[PDB]
Amino acid sequence: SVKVGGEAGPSVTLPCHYSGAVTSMCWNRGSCSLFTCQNGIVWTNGTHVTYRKDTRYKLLGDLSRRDVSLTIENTAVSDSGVYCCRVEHRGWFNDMKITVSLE
Repeated sequence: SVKVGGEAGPSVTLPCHYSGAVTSMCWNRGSCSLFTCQNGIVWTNGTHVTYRKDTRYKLLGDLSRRDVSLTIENTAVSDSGVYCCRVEHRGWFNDMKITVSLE
C-alpha cells in the first residue's frame, strides 16, 4: 500500500504507472470511487491533461509511456488524505490507492 509524504512544504509525487493500452485517466482527491473520480482533481483525454483543479497539480512523467504520476507542488498539511489514480480502459479500469501524509 503506497504512502507518500512527510513534511508539508516540498512537492510530493504520487506514483502511478499502469498497464494495458495507453488511455485516459483521472486523479481523485479521496478514496477510490467505484465508477469514476467523484472528486476528480485531474483529468486526461488520451495523453494530455484537459482539467486540473489546482495549478499545484502536475503530471510530469511520460504520459505516452503510461506514467500518470501526480506531483503536488507547494504542499500543505491539508493536502493529506487518500488519493486514487483511476485509469479507464475499454470496459475495465485499474485503480491505485495512495495515502498522503504531510505535517
